[PDB]
Formats: sequence, C-alpha cells, structure tokens
Amino acid sequence: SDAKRIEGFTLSEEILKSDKQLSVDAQFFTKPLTDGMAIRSEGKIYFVDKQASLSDGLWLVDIEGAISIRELTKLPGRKLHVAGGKVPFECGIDDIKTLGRVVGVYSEVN
Amino acid sequence: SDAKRIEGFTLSEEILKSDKQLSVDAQFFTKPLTDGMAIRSEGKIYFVDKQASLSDGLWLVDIEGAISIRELTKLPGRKLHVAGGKVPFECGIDDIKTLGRVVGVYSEVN
Amino acid sequence: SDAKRIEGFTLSEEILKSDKQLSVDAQFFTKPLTDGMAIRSEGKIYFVDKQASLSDGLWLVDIEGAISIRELTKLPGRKLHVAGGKVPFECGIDDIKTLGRVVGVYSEVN
Amino acid sequence: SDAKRIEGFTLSEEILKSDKQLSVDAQFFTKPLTDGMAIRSEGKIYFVDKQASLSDGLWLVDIEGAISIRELTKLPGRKLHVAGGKVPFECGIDDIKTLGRVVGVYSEVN
Amino acid sequence: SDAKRIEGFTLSEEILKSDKQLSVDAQFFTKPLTDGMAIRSEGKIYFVDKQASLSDGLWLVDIEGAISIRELTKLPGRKLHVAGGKVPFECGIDDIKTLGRVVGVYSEVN
Amino acid sequence: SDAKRIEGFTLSEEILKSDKQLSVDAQFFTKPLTDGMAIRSEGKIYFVDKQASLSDGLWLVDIEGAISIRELTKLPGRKLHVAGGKVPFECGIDDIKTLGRVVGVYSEVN
Amino acid sequence: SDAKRIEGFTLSEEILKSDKQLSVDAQFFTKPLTDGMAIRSEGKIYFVDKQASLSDGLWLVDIEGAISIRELTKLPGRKLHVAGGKVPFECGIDDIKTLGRVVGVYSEVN
Amino acid sequence: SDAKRIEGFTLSEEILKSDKQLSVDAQFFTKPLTDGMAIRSEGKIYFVDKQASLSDGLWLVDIEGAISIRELTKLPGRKLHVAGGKVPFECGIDDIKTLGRVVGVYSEVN
Amino acid sequence: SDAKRIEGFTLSEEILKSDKQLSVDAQFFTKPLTDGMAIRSEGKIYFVDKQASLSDGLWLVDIEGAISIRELTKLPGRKLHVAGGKVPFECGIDDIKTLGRVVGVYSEVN
Amino acid sequence: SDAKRIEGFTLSEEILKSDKQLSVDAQFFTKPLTDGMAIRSEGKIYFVDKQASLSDGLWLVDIEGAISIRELTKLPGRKLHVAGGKVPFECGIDDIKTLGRVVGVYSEVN
Amino acid sequence: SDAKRIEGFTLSEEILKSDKQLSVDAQFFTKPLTDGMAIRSEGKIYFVDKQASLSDGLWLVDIEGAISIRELTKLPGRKLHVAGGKVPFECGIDDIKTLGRVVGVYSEVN
Amino acid sequence: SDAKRIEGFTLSEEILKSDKQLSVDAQFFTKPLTDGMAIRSEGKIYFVDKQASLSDGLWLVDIEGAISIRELTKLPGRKLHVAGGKVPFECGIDDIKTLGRVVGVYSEVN
Amino acid sequence: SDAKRIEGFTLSEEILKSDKQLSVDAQFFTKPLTDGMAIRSEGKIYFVDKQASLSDGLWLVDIEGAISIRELTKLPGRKLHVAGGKVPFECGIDDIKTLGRVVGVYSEVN
Amino acid sequence: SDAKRIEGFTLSEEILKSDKQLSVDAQFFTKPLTDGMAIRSEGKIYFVDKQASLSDGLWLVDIEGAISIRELTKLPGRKLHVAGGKVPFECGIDDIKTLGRVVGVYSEVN
Repeated sequence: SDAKRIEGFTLSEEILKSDKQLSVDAQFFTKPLTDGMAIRSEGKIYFVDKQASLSDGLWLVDIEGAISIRELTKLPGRKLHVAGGKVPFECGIDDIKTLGRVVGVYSEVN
Repeated sequence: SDAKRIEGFTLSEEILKSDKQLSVDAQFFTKPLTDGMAIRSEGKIYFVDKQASLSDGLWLVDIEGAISIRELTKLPGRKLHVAGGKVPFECGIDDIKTLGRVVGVYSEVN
Repeated sequence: SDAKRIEGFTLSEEILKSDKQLSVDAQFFTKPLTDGMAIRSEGKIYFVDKQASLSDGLWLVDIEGAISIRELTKLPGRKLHVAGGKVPFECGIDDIKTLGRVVGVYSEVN
Repeated sequence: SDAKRIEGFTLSEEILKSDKQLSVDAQFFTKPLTDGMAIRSEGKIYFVDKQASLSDGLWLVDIEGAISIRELTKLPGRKLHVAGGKVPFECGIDDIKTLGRVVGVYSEVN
Repeated sequence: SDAKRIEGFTLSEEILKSDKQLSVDAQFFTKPLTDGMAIRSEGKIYFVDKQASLSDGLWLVDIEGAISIRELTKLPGRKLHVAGGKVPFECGIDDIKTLGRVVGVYSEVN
Repeated sequence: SDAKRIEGFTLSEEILKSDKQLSVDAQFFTKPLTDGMAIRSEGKIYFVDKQASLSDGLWLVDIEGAISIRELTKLPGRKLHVAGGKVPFECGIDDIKTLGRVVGVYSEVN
Repeated sequence: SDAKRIEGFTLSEEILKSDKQLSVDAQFFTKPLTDGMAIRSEGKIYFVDKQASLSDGLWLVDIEGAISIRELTKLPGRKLHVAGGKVPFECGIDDIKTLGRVVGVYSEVN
Repeated sequence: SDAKRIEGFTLSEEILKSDKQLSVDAQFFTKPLTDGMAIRSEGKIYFVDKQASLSDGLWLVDIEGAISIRELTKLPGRKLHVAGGKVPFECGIDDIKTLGRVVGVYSEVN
Repeated sequence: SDAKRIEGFTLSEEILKSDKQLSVDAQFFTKPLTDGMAIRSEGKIYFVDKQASLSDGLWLVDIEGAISIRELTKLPGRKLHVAGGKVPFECGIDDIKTLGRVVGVYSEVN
Repeated sequence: SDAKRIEGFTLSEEILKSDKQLSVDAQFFTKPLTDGMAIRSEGKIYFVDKQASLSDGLWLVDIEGAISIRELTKLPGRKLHVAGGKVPFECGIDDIKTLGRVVGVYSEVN
Repeated sequence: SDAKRIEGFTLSEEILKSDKQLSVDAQFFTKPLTDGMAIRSEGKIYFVDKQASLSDGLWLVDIEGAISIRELTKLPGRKLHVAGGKVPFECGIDDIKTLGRVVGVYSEVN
Repeated sequence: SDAKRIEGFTLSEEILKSDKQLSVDAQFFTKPLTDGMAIRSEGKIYFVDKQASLSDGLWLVDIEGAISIRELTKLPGRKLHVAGGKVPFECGIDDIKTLGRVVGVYSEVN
Repeated sequence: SDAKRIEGFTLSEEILKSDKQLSVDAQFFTKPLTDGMAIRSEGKIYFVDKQASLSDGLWLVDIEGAISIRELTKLPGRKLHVAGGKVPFECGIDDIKTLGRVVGVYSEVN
Repeated sequence: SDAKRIEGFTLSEEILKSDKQLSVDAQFFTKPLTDGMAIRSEGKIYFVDKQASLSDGLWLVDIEGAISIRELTKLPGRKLHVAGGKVPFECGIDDIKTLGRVVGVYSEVN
C-alpha cells in the first residue's frame, strides 16, 4: 500500500555504518517519522527518530565516540541514568550525545 | 529499495479481521516469506508464515474458533503445551488449528 | 464536550442492584460502548460491555446466582479458569453465565 | 444525570497538550473537583486537582520542563522521594513544580 | 445522634454466649443491619448480619458444634474453602452451618 | 445498652474536618475514653484519645500542618521514628505535634 | 496475696510423672482454674485445665500411651491436625485422648 | 507447698504502676529471686530481678522516663543494642536506666 | 571426681563394632545412664541408653541389618517417620529395631 | 579405661564460677588437653584449652569483665570480628581477653 | 596444522539439511571423531558423533520426525527424561531415535 | 572444505604460552578473522581478534602482567568495569592492556 | 615414604576402561584399602573399595551396562534412591550392581 | 607405577608443622609439581606449589605469622580480596606472604 523509505545503517562493535535503504510502511508509526533511521543491530532493526526531544526512553547514543542503544532516564540536576549495557551508570546529559529516540523495533529472533 | 507487500489483518478480542495491506522490505526476513500475514495486535505487528510446518515456537492459532498468538511445545503423544495466555495448558495437536508461524515481530511499545 | 449516559448499578455481597445513571464521555472508550453498564463495586466503577463475545479477559459473571467480576481464561474442552476470588477454580463454560466484559475501570483508591 | 465538564489534555513524550473537553459526572469525585484537568496518557485518563496542597500521593509534575505523573513522598529537610519513572530518586521540593494531585484514574487497559 | 441497639455475645473457646446489649450508631453500617449480633472475641468486636445469604466473605460459623469466625470461599460442586484457623481446609457447604456474615469489625488492639 | 457520644471528624487530603457526632458504646474501650475523637479516614473509623501521654503507638499527628495517622517510636535523644507513610523517617519529637493516640479501629473493608 | 496450690508433674521422654505441688496465685488465670495441673517440661511450666472442652488450641495429650503437648486443630469429619512434634499429622479425634488444655505457660528460657 | 510473695505492678502506656502482691512458688526460679518484681503487661507476667548486674538479656528499662521491656546487647564502647520495640536502635549504657533483668515470663495467651 | 565406665563402639559403613571402654563422668547425664553405649561415629561420640522406651527423638537403630543413628517420629498407625539419612521415609515400627536412644553428644568438629 | 580429670565451672549471667571437677576420657581429645576447663553453660559442656594460641575459632572470652563463648576471626590490623551473641561486632585484639579455645562440646539438648 | 573435514548440515525449524563441509582441526576433539557431523543451529555449531553409544548427555535426536538437540537422562524401565525444549518430558527410549552425541560446541554469540 | 590456520596459545596460571597452530574453517567466523589467536584455556578454545577496536564485550587482557579473559564494559570517564574473575572491579581503560576480543568459543565441557 | 600401587581406570561415556596403575600412599586411607580402584573421571580421581558392603554413600555402579558414580540411599523394601545424575530415581537393589564404595576423592579442579 | 615423593606437613591452629613425606603419583598433576608440599589440614590434604607466581586462586598464606589456605583475588591498586575464613576482607598484596598455590586436593570426607 503506502511505501516509505528510510535511510538504513548497521551498528556493530559500537560503530555506526551507512547501508541499504529500507522500505517500510507508514502504518508502522503512530506518530509520523519524517527524518528517520533504520538501524540493523544484532538481529533486530531499530527505527530511530532523529528529531525527538530528550525524554525518558530508549535512545541511540554516542558516548565518547562509542555508538549504542541505551535506556535513558533523567535525574534531577541535568543528570542521566544510562542502562542497556552490562552495567548501568550515571552521568551528566552533557557527557553524552543523543542521536535520536527509538520509536519501534523489529525482531525475527524471539 | 526492495518493496514487498503483505496481506494485513488486525487481531482483537480474539477475532481476526482483514485490513490494509502492509508494505515491508524483504530484508526483514532471513528466510523468504512468500505466503505471509501481517497481524496488528495490541500495538505490535506480527509477521506470520502460513506455510510453516509444525515446530516448537510462536504461533498464530485458532482454538475452538478463538484466534490468538501462542507459544507451542510438542510433547510425546502428539500433545502440545500452549503458553501465552493467562494460564498455560496442554492438549492434543488435533484440538488446535495452526494458521502459521510467527517469523518476526515489530513493536513501537517497549 | 460529548455527554454519554450509562445505566448504573452497585455490586455488593454478590448481589447486583440498579442505581442512578452515570454520565460519562465517549472518549473513555476506544471501541464504542453502546449497551453498557457502570457497576459501582468496592470503591471502583467498572464499565461493562453486555454485547461482548466470549474472549479471555475480565468479566461480570453470574455463578449459580452469585454475581461477581472475574478473570476468565478459556481452556480446551469448553472449559474455564476462573480467577479473582480468594481461590481460583475451573469449570465448563456452561456452568457460568457471562453478563458482559469489563472494558475499563475507574478508581479513586490507589 | 449530573454532567460536569473538565478541561482535557494529552500527555505524550513528556509534553502536555490541550485537547477536547471531557464530560464527567460529579459522582466521580468524593471531594468537589472545581479546577480540574483530565489528562489522557497511555491508555488511561488521570483526573487532576490543580488546587491541591502538597501531600504524599500521585502528582502531575514538571521537572526542568518535563511533564509527568509521579508518586511523591516528603522527606525531612524539604526533600522529596520521586517514584514512577524507570528509576526513583530524591531532590528538594524546590527542584520540582507540582501542577496538581491525581484524585482519580480511569483505565480501559487492565 | 442515632442510637442503635444490637444483641451482644462473647465467643470464647468456640462457645458462643449471650451478653450485654451493645449500643452502636447506624452510621457504622452502609447497608442496614436489622437482625444483628455484636460478638466480642479476642479483643475485637465482630458485627454480624444473621440475614446474609451465602457469599464469599468472613462468616460466623458452626462446624460440628464449634463456633468460629472463618473466611469462606465457594468452590465448584457445592464446596467450600474454609480459612481463618491454624490450618485451612475444604468441605461441602452442608458440612457447615452459617450463622451470619461479618459486616464490620472493631478493634482496640492494633 | 450504654450509649456514648463522640465528636466526629473526617480526614482527607491531610485535612481534618468536623463532622457528625458518632454514637458508640463504652464497651468499645477497655480504658475510659473521655475526651475522644472519631476520625473517618479511608473506609475506617479511628477512635482517638486526645488525653494520651506520648508512648510508642499509632497516633493522630500534625506535621507542619499536615494531619495524618502514623506509628511513632521513641528513639534516644528525644527523637522519633515515623512510619505509616510511603517512606518512614526520623525527626525530633518537637518537630511534630501529637493530637492523640488511636485506641481502636473500626473497619468494614477487610 | 492469694495463694493457690496446683498438683505438679514432670513430662519427660513422653512419660508423665507426679511431683511436688506448685504454689501459684489466682491472678495467673483470667478464667478460674479449678482442676488443674502444672507440668514441668523442658525448662517450662505448662498450666493445664483438665476440665476443658475440646477446642482448637494447645493440649496435653496421650497418643497410644505417649504423653505430649500438641496444638490441635479440628477438621471436618471428626478429624484433627496435630502439630508440635517434628512432623505434623492428621488423625481422628478418637485416635487420641485429651488430658486438658494449656491455659498458660511459664518460662525461664527465652 | 512453698508460698513466696513478690511485689506486683502493671506496665501500660509505658507507665509502671504498683499493684496487688503476687503469690508465687520458689520453684519458679532456679536462682533465688530475693528482691523481685512481678510486672503484669499485655496478658503476660514478667518476673524481674532488681539485683541483676548488666548482662545480655531481657530487661525492664527506663529510657528518658518511659518504662519498657527490652532486649539488651552490649556493644564495644559502653554501647547498647536495644531491641523489642517496633524499631531497634543503639545508644550508650548511660543513656538508659536498667531496673532489673527478666528472669521468667508467664503467659496465658499463646 | 566421679569416674564412670561405658562399653564403647565405633559405627562405620553401617557396621557396629565393639571397642575400648570409655571413661565418662556421671555429671554428663541428667538421668542416670545405667546400661549405656558410647558410639564413635564420624568424629562424634553418641551416648546411648539401651533401656529407653520408644519416644520421639534421636535413636540408634537397625534396619534390615544396617546400623545407623536416626531421628524417629511416631505417626498414627504404629508408624514411623525416619530422618537423618539423605532421604527421609516412613515405615511401621515393626520394620525397624531400636537399639537405644541418644541421650547426649560429644563433638570435637564444629 | 583412661580416666582424666578436668577443672569444672559454670557460666551463667556472664559470670564464670568454679564447680565440681569433671571426669573425662583422653579419647575425647585428638590433641592432648593438659590445662583444661570444662564449662557447663546452658545445657552444654564446653571443653576449653587455656594454653591455645590465638587463631580463628570458638573462644571463651572476657570482654570488659563479661565472660562468654564467642566465634573469633582475625581481621587485618590486629582486629577481630566477634560473633556468637545477638549482634556481631568488631574491635581490637587488645579490647578483649582470651581465656582459652573451645576444643570440644558435649550436649544433651539437640 | 592438522586439517580435518566434517560433513556439514543446518538444523532449522526442526528440519536437518545437508550443507557445506566444515574444516576443523583434530585438536578440537580429545577422543577421535571419525564419523562426525557439524550442525549449524541458531548461531552455534554442534559437533556430533554418529557412533556414540547411549549415555546421559547432549544428543542430536529424532522424535516423531522432528529433529533437535536434547539432554537425555536414562531412567529405570528403559525410560528417558528429555530436556532442552521449553518443557521437559519423559518417554521410552524406543519412542525416540538418537542420531549421535554432541561432543563439542562452538559459539560466536555469548 | 576451506582450511584456515590460526596461531595457537594456552593460557594457564595467567601466563600465555605459544603452542601448536590450529586448523579452523573460515565458516567459523561471520566477520573475517585475519589476525587471530586460538587460546586454549580450561577446556575451552577462545578465538580472539587481535585487531578489534575497544568495544563492550569479552576480551583477552593483560593487567599488570597478568593475562586473562574478562568481560569489559566502558563507563564514562575512560573507565572500565572488569568482570569474569571472582570479584569484579573498575579501573581506567589505560590501567589495562587489551590483546584482542573473543569472537567465538568452542567447548567440549557443557 | 609408604608407596602403594592401585589398579587405575578411566570412566568416560559411561564406559570403564583399564589404565595405568597409580601410585598412592597408604596415608590417603584411614581404613586399609586392599583391593582398590582409582577411577579417573572428569578431572577427578575416585578411589573405590571393591570389598565394601552395601551402605548409604557414594558408589561406583553398573546399571544395565552403564557405569557411573552415584549416591545410594537404602529405602524400606530393598529399594534404592539413586542420585548423582541429572535426575534422581528409585529402584530395587537388585536392579543395580555395585562395584565398590568411593572412599576418597582427589581433584585438581575447584 | 610412577611414584613421587612430596614433603609433608600438617596445618593446625594456624601453625604449620613438618611431618612424614607423602608418596603420590605424578599423574595427580597436569603441570609438573617440582617443589611441592602436601599439607594435611582438617581431614583433607592440600597439594601446594611453592614456585607458583601470584595469580587468582587458592593459596597457602602467612598473614602476620598465621598460616592458612585462602582464596585470593587481585584488585586494582596492588590489593587483595581474601576469602576462606569466616569473614572475607581486603588488604595490600604486601600485607600478606604467599607460600604457594593449591594445585590439588584430596579428601576422604564428602
């Protein structure tokens, strides 16, 4: 029906690399995803919104050069609780760069 | 890049209903998905393979008219362990009808 | 905005008694609730769909005359698992009468 | 019977947005809800009392611009325990702005 | 304000004995308590409705002559789950005699 | 038998408010309750002894204007452990005002 | 003040042996203990009421000749749950002889 | 046989009050109890030795005027662990006044 | 002071074997131990009373020829619960032969 | 066989007191117990070696005049962890006086 | 150094299918793997010994046509416990066909 | 089919020692393993990529001369969490030397 | 000092195979081990006594041809509880053949 | 077969004492044990390698004169975690003297 194209990437060894475009349907997103990223990482496909404003959730981030998907929770004092890696930690929102919020995920692997 | 169209449906109150077709990319499936279904159910989209042969995994099923997504496990004696509902149960593979195997899942809701 | 009137009742000591009508808005229900009931029971107001078809969920039910709100789960062989009371139990679907499905709940008490 | 109109809003991505007014019945509230908000958020509707005075309970809050519903508990030293998000935390009552106390919740999703 | 008199009793060593009448306010009972008992038992006062119809709840009962307060739960097959003593058990509804349902309890001992 | 009148109040949103007098029997209290209060709070009625001398127990208190029922425990150094709220805490006996001790509780809600 | 004499015994290796009379005060017992025993067993003195009628509680018993103190709980069918020994068990009330109920216990060992 | 009189008291709301003398048999105490107290508190009688020298155990104490029965444990640095109340705490031995050690306890309430 | 000699044995691989006499003092036993055994087993020395009458406790037994120390508990029906080995079990009192009851235990190994 | 005499004592209320000599066989001790104590405490008899050199284990100790049996564990910095009483604690090796090490324990009470 | 060639296969949806040979070193196996299979299944490579004699361990099996890797444990009565799938079960050794025992496993995915 | 030669080593007592080369197929590695090591350690064979860039994962490391396989997790501030040994710890990324990432493990011991 | 030779074997895949003799010292066994086996099995060496008579313990056994090391426990009725494998089971002592009792174990692997 | 002599010792009360040589077989050690010790301690024999270089493991140590077997773990900052005694602790590598690493253990006591 409604074909939609999204820029594709792969995330491996914490390095983000451009890839084939991915064809998806607009029905995948409740909110319109205009500037989006489809990131292929460990058997899953993460749909990212580069326009998203900081808010608790799952995010694509860059921490001192390393790229990854982490769950961010704001703490008082412009701080962040960062989960998703083998061990969670805290830091200032300025110690990290957010590339966008994950709006949806696709997996083939239960 | 490679647009693929799948028949769409919605699953609600255990009733399967046809719906808009869904545009997906072939890169979504490692094994080719020829006769497939895209079922929108509770904020997720399940991709089902109508051609799959019975094997342990996540399935779209019809139990005495009710349609649902359940985890099936074969047990000696042509029996099945059926999980996924509020309470798991057992029954013969002949007491249930399999509509297809879930090959992948898309979710917006973490 | 949009005023909607629902027949009201109170449930106490397993007896259903009619009561004042309740004014609600249509925005409370994603699916249209046409033939509905508002049951006041223990500090909560349960909105029920009398038209609902049997499907796993929370139901207003009549068991040998006693009325109650219970979690119903279909088991192969026209059976039911009944939860919600002090001790769950099973029975056949014909041993119980369903009045309707709870589609929403309002509570003041956390 | 008794129709009552409340200003309606939606809360999403931690942003509060005005919306359609909601028609409710005064029987919903034991205490009179004069200046109130009906906030639609994730399949639930929260009724907020803007006039409430700080007291332990469920609150609509604004923390450095973010809007959310949190469980507040006063600690000695004008301090607060804030629960409800992925990770609880403490802070001064002056580090957060209270917009109103939740006096009731409607939910369609069990 | 509204003085109400209830026949009083004491429960000790599982023997029910008449006692001084008790003066209570009608405001103590949401539903009217017409034929009631006030049973003093172990630092508490149980208010009992002799007219109650069997329903899941806390009841004053007589089991083979012994009088006690038990939590009763109906089970399929005219059966009962009886809790409240040191060890819960099951039996037929005909194996026990109900004297009334507790509608309220007063206690001075936290 | 013996009718006794006690001043009634309701406690809600941490505010105490006078209300209907309540009629109670003297048999409710082992020790004489001369200057008492009956506080209606969350489906229960607390009987308070304004004359009580500080001693570990359940009290009606006033902390910086907020009124509540809390379990107090004296700690060396004129200090107090205050429980009952979502999160317990300590403080000096002079940082809280005691209105009276709960000598009994009536409830209809198990 | 009020001196009271009770026949004394010792219980050891499940054998009841007569012993010195024990002088106690009537204030020890809320109900009058007319025909009583004072049984010295493992550092404690149990006060038994030989006239007690069977009721759930702590009993001095004789099972197939062996004497011991057990917690008895009546079960439907003239049955008993017998706890207190290394492993509890059930039996009929006729399989055991009750010598009296323990109405009080004195201990020097915490 | 051997009648022994002990001065009696009652402990309530943390206030010790003289009462009727209690008649007890010397067989109750392995060590001779010369200057003793019999404290009636919450359905139990505590036998206290006023002569006891500080040692870990159950004690009758006076903490800033409040009288209670507490479990005392000496800690290095003339400190004490005080247990028995709703919340245990530590303090210096000089912050508490010991009135005597509990040598035995009688109870009618299992 | 008071020397007492007891016939000694060692118990190994479930075989009882006579050995050196063991010199013990009578103060070791509250009850006189006239006909006793001193059994050396796995770094411990069990003192056994060959004259003891069956009663719940620790015994030296002979089961189908195997000798061991077990915890015996009488069950209704001339039955016994036998614990102490890797897996407890039940049997009639006539399926086992009791050699004596352990009245005390000496150990070097904590 | 081999009679051995040890100086006996009783430990009660943290006071050590001389007592009857105890006759024991040398077979009780793997290492020779030359200068030993037999301490009767709470139904057990502790054999202590006054000559033992400090090492982790069970010890008879003297702390600010109080005598007790404690489990001692060396911690770097000439420190000790003291266990055995209701609440463990640490201190310096010089804050406690050791009287001997427990080498064996006899008990009649399981 | 020592190149070794093993017949390769893939196991997917319980179907075993031949594939590219796999080159391995003899140093991967302590016991010589003469007739072996290298089966690729879910990101892991299983090395199977077709000649193995039944013994508890991990096995490549065929149950009613379905192919899988399972942990087998012999039970008295020519029986087998089969683990590895979502729900273990038992069956006769003749209800299953063993294809070989897994001697080693290679994984890339931790 | 496709033979590949990898330098081999053994890791024992934290010392890495050269050993026989290992023949492996390229099918073992999704990504090309150009400069690889095969580390034999405690019954397993670790395949390491000497050119891997620092990224969260399993690594072969050299800490102050000691060589081991550890799970590394980057923490803000050029820090690392090091797991795998008996007790995890943190340190700067420069306090450790990374020799390569483990991309695969072969094991014979389940 | 005292060199002792023992017949060696290896146990693998449930097959017992003769091997190099092992040289051990007689100090390894408290009881003399005259005809003994040293079974190397999974990094440990089990020393077996072929002359042992049945008794609860760890045994080298032969079950329908399979050789293994199991914990045996005698049950009434000439039965055995057999533990050590993935799943314990029972059977008659005549359904199993005992080769010897393990008297000691040596391990290099913690 | 291959006899090997090792210097023997006994470890008791934390004192190390030379003893008879122990004859073992070289097959006990995968790595050659040239300068080794056989330490008899608590019914077990520890085989120690005096030449071992510091690495995580079980060690024979000397802490301020005291000799024991402890589990050592290196921590950043030339520190050690020391386990094995009743309470683990930390300290610098220089606060402890290592005598050798345990390479194997023999035990008769399960």
